[PDB]
Amino acid sequence: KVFGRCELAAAMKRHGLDNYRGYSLGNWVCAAKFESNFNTQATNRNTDGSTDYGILQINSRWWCNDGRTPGSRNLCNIPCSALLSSDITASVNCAKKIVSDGNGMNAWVAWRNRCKGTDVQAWIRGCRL
Ligand SMILES: [Cl-]
Ligand code: NA
Repeated sequence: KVFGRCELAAAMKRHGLDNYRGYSLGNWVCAAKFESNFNTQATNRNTDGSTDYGILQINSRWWCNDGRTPGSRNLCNIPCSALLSSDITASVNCAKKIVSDGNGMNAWVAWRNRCKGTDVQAWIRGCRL
């Protein structure tokens, strides 16, 4: 599923992400834009052989099992394929565990490089929430 901008904001708000650990809704939408282009089915392979999955590009070396990343952990306790569904529930819950582990949204390289310190509120302008 390829979300619209305001559609994804409303879905994110409903699942508890607005202001979660101090990050306003605009930050999560901006990170989803540059991680996956709003596409739940996006996958990308890293140099160490681990893979990134879904709307927020979650990594198989720490967070999910895909059966092909040796020695990795399954900290969110799911198969990585569940992160690709059109229902964003599993991606949201795992993301909540990630942003809580000490380093906040800095865990997402594209947030750090393209969203941090910008006007992230613009990402929800015009939306009915
Ligand atoms: Cl923080
Ligand atoms: Na894993």
